[PDB]
Amino acid sequence: ANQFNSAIGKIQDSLSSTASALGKLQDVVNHNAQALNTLVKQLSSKFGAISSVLNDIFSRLDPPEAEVQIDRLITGRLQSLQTYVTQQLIRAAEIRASANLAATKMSECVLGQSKRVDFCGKGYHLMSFPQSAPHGVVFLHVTYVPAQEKNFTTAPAICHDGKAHFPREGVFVSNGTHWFVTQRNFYEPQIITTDNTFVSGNCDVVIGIVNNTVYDPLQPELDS
Amino acid sequence: SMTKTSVDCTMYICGDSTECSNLLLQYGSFCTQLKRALTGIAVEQDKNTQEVFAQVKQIYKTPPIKYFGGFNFSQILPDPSKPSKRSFIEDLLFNKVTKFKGLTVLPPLLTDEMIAQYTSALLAGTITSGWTFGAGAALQIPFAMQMAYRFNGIGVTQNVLYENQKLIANQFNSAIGKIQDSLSSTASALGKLQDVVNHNAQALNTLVKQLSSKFGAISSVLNDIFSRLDPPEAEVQIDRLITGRLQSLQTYVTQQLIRAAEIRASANLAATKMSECVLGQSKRVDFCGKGYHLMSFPQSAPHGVVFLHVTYV
Amino acid sequence: NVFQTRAGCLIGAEYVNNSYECDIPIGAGICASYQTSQSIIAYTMSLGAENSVAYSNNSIAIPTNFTISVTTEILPV
Repeated sequence: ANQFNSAIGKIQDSLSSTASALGKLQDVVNHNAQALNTLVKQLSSKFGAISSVLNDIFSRLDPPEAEVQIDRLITGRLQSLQTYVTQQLIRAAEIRASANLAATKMSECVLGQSKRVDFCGKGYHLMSFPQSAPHGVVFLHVTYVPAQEKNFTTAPAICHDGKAHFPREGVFVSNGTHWFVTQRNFYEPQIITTDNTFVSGNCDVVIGIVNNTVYDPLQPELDS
Repeated sequence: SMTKTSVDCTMYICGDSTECSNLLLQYGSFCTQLKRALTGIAVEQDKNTQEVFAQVKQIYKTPPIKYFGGFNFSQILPDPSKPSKRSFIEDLLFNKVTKFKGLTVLPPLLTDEMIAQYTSALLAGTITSGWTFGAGAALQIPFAMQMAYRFNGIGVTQNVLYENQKLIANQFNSAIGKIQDSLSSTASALGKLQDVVNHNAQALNTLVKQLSSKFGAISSVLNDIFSRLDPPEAEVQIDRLITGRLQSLQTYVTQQLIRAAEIRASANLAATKMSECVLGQSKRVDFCGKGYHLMSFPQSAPHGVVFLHVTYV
Repeated sequence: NVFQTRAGCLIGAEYVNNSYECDIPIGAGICASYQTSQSIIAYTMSLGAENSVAYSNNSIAIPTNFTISVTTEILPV
């Protein structure tokens, strides 16, 4: 509760200062801002005609002479629309490909636990918090990242009575004296028991096997 | 990634005459935004190399004493004796993939020597550091303890690995030698990467052959119109040649935006399989390869990436 | 005051041997940045810091600590 409550406040201090984290949504607006200012600047272009004003063509010329110059100005304004609407079909295909990516992360990451790596956020996934955004969505990914590291002494199997003891769930570690059973994500040293080990095979076919005594809890319970 | 190109408006449309450059002020912003559309392709081609090839910002190196599980890993590791850092498979991958009119070729940002140092860093994190290299700081897991916990995701215990470990080295080293012999014999497996060269070559050979076509005009030379015909009759025949070359330029920019969208979904499929199959273990069928998944080996490739999937059959 | 790249000739920059995270790309591995009496320098890109992990048969590393971090991804809709 000390680590999680400070981690949400670092998101609030970053979004109040740095504005470039939301700039992927600002490129949605600025590509549309150049698209609506595209067709305004095409009206001032002469398109090969003398003047771009349609009242300065038909009222200044013969009606045989106007229909050549008017049909150049319409076809130049048709080609400005054929560059516009084709650009609106291509740029919305990148939005709808990202909308299916956003609807996958609303389904998989938010509604349940997902085992995926670099999808629901970096590291081991816990949960996701959706937040609303203009023309988009803002995800908050709560992840599990281990920090400190310590080197231990391992072995794949433990030889006791002549049968190899394989670990069921866990790893075999040692501090240099006694062999302990811990887990991959965390350090919790335990006493070696028959319920935590699995018995298969002999000791000859295992490369790197070590000798220790597997503690049986039933052996103190015989006389008690 | 694809080949980044740029089109000059002055040299391609005009035949280097003073009459053609004065008539583009009436046409204006036609070829201005088409150069901006090819610029925005070339920004996104550099973003495809950042998402796929480099998953992490940390570089791992191979230890100089090599014994890994009784296996031969030297075909995917780069050669320190050569000045270029390349593995034995990537020597075969680079060699099978095969005048200035105002069209230029933009060079790529990330060089192919720096792609292989993203490749040799993430192969070092897979072998030495386990699956924890992309999910956090790199731990030290021995290689006999890596594949025992990679069998536990698909339902196989540790009885299969430790007894049969000498029989895995006959199976794994013979299967990876058939991959090296097949890529050296035939170039048809790399033919998806050869079409990225070929569809960019047919687009550039389309655009340079539209200059010889007449486009409705009498002559295709702008110097032959101005030195012969009258200047009221020259402005009809020159402006047919300007408009017909811009329709070939409108064809060229639109087809490259469709191929940029097809190479975006393939790179997002590639950056998914770097994040899932290479950096972790998946339980999926026909995603990380056919059958059960164990591990995945990325390799460097021109205009792409070659995945080596280790499957359990 | 002048430097030859594989992309072409670059005039107005100073070639340095330091390699770190840059800002303005040029191409073919050469990248430009403006840092400090101030000028624009061009150099070869960094891949990150050097880390060489240890390897032996008998050594395992188990983490003793964990840190919960919050990351933010923005997808347009």
